[PDB]
Amino acid sequence: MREIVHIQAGQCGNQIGAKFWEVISDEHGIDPTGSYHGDSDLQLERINVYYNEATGNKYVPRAILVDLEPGTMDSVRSGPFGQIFRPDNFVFGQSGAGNNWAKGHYTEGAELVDSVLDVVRKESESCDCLQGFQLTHSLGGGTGSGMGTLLISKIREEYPDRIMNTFSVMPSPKVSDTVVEPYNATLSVHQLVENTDETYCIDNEALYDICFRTLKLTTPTYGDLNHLVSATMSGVTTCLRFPGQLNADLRKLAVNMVPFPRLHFFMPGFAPLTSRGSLTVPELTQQMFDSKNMMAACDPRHGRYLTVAAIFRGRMSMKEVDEQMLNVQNKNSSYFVEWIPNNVKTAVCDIPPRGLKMSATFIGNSTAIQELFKRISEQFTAMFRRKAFLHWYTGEGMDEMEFTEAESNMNDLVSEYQQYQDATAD
Amino acid sequence: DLGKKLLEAARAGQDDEVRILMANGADVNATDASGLTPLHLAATYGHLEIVEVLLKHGADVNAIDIMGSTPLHLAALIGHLEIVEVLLKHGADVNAVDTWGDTPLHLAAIMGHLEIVEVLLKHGADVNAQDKFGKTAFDISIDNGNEDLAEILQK
Amino acid sequence: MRECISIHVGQAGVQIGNACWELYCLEHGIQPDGQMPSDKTIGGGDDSFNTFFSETGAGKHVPRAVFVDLEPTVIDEVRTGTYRQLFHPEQLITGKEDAANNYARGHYTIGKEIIDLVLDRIRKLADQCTGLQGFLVFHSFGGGTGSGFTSLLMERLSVDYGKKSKLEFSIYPAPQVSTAVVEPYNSILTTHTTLEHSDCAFMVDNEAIYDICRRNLDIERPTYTNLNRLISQIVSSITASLRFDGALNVDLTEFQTNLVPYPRIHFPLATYAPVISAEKAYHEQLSVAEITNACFEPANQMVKCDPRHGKYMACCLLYRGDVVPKDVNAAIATIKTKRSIQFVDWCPTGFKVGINYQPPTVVPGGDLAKVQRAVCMLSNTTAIAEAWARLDHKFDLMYAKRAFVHWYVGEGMEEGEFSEAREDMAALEKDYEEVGV
Ligand SMILES: Nc1nc2c(ncn2[C@@H]2O[C@H](COP(=O)(O)OP(=O)(O)OP(=O)(O)O)[C@@H](O)[C@H]2O)c(=O)[nH]1
Ligand SMILES: Nc1nc2c(ncn2[C@@H]2O[C@H](COP(=O)(O)OP(=O)(O)O)[C@@H](O)[C@H]2O)c(=O)[nH]1
Ligand SMILES: COc1ccc(/N=N/c2cc(OC)c(OC)c(OC)c2)cc1O
Ligand SMILES: [Ca+2]
Ligand SMILES: [Mg+2]
Repeated sequence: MREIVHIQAGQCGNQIGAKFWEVISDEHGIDPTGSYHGDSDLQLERINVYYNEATGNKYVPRAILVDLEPGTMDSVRSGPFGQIFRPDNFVFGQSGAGNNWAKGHYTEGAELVDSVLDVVRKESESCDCLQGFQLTHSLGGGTGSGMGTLLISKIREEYPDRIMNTFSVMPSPKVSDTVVEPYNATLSVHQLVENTDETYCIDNEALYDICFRTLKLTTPTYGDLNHLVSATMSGVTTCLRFPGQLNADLRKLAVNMVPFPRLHFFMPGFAPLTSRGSLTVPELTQQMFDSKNMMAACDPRHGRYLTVAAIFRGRMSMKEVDEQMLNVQNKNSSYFVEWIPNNVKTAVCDIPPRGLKMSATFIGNSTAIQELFKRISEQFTAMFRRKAFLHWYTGEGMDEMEFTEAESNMNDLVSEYQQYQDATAD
Repeated sequence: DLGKKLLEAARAGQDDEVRILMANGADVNATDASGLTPLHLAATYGHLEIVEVLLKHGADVNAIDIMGSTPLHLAALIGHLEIVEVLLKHGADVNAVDTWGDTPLHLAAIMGHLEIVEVLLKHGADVNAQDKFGKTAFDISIDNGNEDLAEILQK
Repeated sequence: MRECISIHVGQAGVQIGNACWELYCLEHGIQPDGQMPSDKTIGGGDDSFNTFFSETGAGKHVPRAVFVDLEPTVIDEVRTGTYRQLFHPEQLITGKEDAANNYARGHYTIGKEIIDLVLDRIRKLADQCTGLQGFLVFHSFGGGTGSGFTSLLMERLSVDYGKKSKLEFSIYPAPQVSTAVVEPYNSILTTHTTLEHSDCAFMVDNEAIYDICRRNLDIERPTYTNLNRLISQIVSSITASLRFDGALNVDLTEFQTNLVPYPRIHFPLATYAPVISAEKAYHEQLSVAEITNACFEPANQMVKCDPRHGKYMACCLLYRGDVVPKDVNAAIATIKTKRSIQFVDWCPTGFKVGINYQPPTVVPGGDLAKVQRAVCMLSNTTAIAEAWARLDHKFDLMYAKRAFVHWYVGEGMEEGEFSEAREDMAALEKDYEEVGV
């Protein structure tokens, strides 16, 4: 288990995917041109996981960029890291999707899927020990949601034993008041429940509340939200990029974090919360399990933890981590399922993120995530009951039964979380 | 049937065509198979000019379809604040209830149209109105943890 | 002289094997390059250390060991460590993708792709033997490889070597330093499938060795190095009788005769004393009665349980160092009566004693201090059923909800294998209960 193939789809997918490579590359000492300016040998241990060595002692990120809108080409290209990507790894269309999940999944995006698989085979063939994939996208739009899920299903057909991992940004009217996004989100969730192994739920509603009510951002911007995102993608992937005990294996994480196949939607959290220009172990541990420090708008005190992972970063007492962690599990034992013994896994990493000296990342599989899905299902139902804009979708070939089947599939998911939240071993 | 072309004309936002068909006796209050009048469609697809002209030509601002949706239901749902106020200016019933027990307040709260919420409250929207499942605008705010919405409904 | 082959499977077995063979070389006087100056018979020999080391024409002593793992990281540390030149390069076999802490991946899907090569390489070591008596197998209970590959290996070994003995050193999972949440599942699955193919198994409870490191060695947060140093010291004491002159447990067959009254209850308990931090280099020397007395204290056991609860079915005392025989008989005499030690009505209420008059060796960089005399008691008590009751409980909690079970079914395994394994366990606990408790 070594190489991973990164894929970013749509405006949001490339917008947060680009920042991911800017952040992690800074941690590994890889300047924009690709030369290693780091001063530690640890910055190169698990470097091959995300990068390729293309001679000259350089590193080309193993990434693929897609989007039906040609406009995203300029934005990423003209970015501070827009040239460190492969010109051959740019698959962009001439026609957008216009917040239409159908255009991305059935018409426009479908015609553009074969070309994407080309660049995907080019990267995998050149992988000595490919372990899986990771896709960044939004669920509200049409490309990343509609086309991104179709590409997920195609890849899984060719690489059925590899791990498919997604960073899925959930739609919220607080950030984009578009009434067709509950459609797209719900249609996509229907796909993600079947054709992915691990999904990080990055909730725009929670990102907006963190900036507005905590970060003091009256008018938060996509840069403010993506800052919180980028930091979270770096924390959750820390053990895949640097040495440590939490091995470096997407499949061992999925074996230990997913007790039931459809319940693979993870609630991330990060602490401390910081802005863009702006605490001991007890705070980090406590703050990690605080609702205000979750990247999804749900209160973990409303449900029970099935499994949890915690990534600590920085120089800190290792025995102090075992003590305080052991403490929160006892004081909060009512919020963990008793029928999964030792369901909390901890590990520290030396190199912390820039600007910070000690951080903590929380990855939780929690039944409280149904609240996020209850939100989207309600908005979907409000719109579906009136048949508002259904012709935008049926006009592309979709059958009205896909909405219903998608709506039933998600109500079942909620019912499933509720089933293990009231499940008791005594 | 000029009633059929006025429905499409309003759906697609063809102002000039809407005016033409009315001059030739088009039924301003004609409906489609589901009970939608041209005013319903103008309110859904946010055609503010077609809405004001229809209201000046006998359109029933409180018409309901087979599902009980008044034009103000659909404008509140879709999130057209300008059209909501125009419809309110013409006697649209702010507390109209559809077949799911939803009022205009309910749909605005669910979809997060916080501006439209404040307008409905300022025109007499009944905050104690329950739907078929006993939910009220405030209840929806509590169950979804929408602090912004909750503060607006408390005021 | 009859040869023994040692097999180390998965990270746990490999790392502990590396520490054991280091110790083996220190006790016997073998250099890391394999040269044994004190061996006057170059190119071969019938000595007792040849059961564990073969000899080349040039005077190289090569362990009779095989290292197998489904990923190469841990074994790569063995190919570049100090004793890199000691092992046969072809007896370090590695795959590419490990069993993802999944018993089924190690036994059905992944393990299936290397089992033939493993056998061929083992068969090469056996052809060099003039009287092979069996195998020693080091593995973890909780890893996908340690559990799933190991069961598959044991099954193959009973087919190609039906008459040879197979002993086990098994790592029992402890939460303080565990890796996977499914480790109880893998533990139950490998036990049930290995039970009929294993003659004798010494379980090492990571929690027991962990606490011993913290209490006796004053190590705040023990790691795998600290843990394995102590395991290697205890393993050395169990296999000393096979590598030196002696009269107690001189061959693998004798392990069963003295410790296993019935085939299914082949889980002896190991107790060792004394453990003293190297920071107390001027400690007062414990007497033969002092170390002997400490072998009946639960705090020194290799598996956490309370032998006061159960009955003893057999007891062996293996001493090392300055130990006068009459001092042992006096220690036994009092401790026989000065404590509630109950044997079963159907066993000779006796103690077997062997003495090796050389003090234990300590490795440079270790946590233990040198001692003039030490003792390892191997006993078969019905109290070790407590360890099984702890595993089976954790198993039952998850399996009731069918938590994590799909991971097993998607990798060749059938869901019915969980139930029959748990029943087999339920029978094992009643095997100990039909003996007494
Ligand atoms: N005492 C001790 N225990 C270990 C060591 N390494 C791993 N373990 C234990 O073994 C269990 C994990 O099994 P591993 O041996 O790492 O797994 P594996 O055999 O490589 O199987 P896979 O990695 O899943 O393919 C945990 O209970 C660990 O505590 C070690 O060096 N010493
Ligand atoms: N967190 C975050 N969300 C975004 C960003 N850009 C767009 N979104 C969200 O993504 C959704 C729009 O989907 P989009 O990606 O733009 O459509 P696409 O081009 O077909 O992939 C909206 O709900 C936005 O709130 C961003 O930079 N950060
Ligand atoms: C319920 O108990 C457990 C929960 C999670 C566990 N492991 N989790 C990880 C997490 C990782 O990155 C976040 C890994 O990096 C990719 C990772 O690679 C090995 C493992 C382990 C558990 O025993
Ligand atoms: Ca010799
Ligand atoms: Mg391993």
